[PDB]
Amino acid sequence: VNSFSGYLKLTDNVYIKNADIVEEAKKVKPTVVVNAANVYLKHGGGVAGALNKATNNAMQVESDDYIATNGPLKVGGSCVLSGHNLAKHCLHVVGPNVNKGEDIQLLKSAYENFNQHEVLLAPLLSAGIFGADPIHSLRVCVDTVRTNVYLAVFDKNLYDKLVSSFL
Ligand SMILES: NC(=O)Nc1ccc(C(=O)N[C@@H]2c3cccc(O)c3C[C@@H]2C(=O)O)cc1
Repeated sequence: VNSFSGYLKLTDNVYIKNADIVEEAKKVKPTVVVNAANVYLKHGGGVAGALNKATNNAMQVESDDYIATNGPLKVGGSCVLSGHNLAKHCLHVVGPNVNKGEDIQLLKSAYENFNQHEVLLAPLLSAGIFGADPIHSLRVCVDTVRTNVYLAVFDKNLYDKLVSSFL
């Protein structure tokens, strides 16, 4: 039994809710919140900008030190950093950005990172300003992630489209 409330169950392990992932992180304080990161961990906009702003820029400060030590992530890769005031940990996951021409097949590799964590609060990878089709992202998520994932979809209209079109 966990504390996520008001989710619709899609499969054995994937749940979805029309919610602001920032507000959901602040209320649940999950072990893991997933960030929709880029390889430089520059949290300027979209989910990443919203999460970083909610940490008063502490996420960005920590991220800049991480990059200075380790260099950029790979598209499809991830790193675990602090969750600050939002979660125990933040899993920064880099989905391909279609608006940069990155290979959409890397989306499955990106979701595989979720399997290293028993339970996660997460957005749909490569959705929003990353330019992929959220319905495709949801399909890859369900077909790749085996651990328990609570997806927060900010847009109500998209949310109902995702629910109404789900197989
Ligand atoms: N307090 C805050 O600013 N919160 C906050 C700000 C921005 C985002 C975001 O960019 N969402 C994205 C989006 C939008 C419209 C269609 C989408 O397919 C997506 C994917 C993303 C998602 O819904 O996961 C999420 C939360």
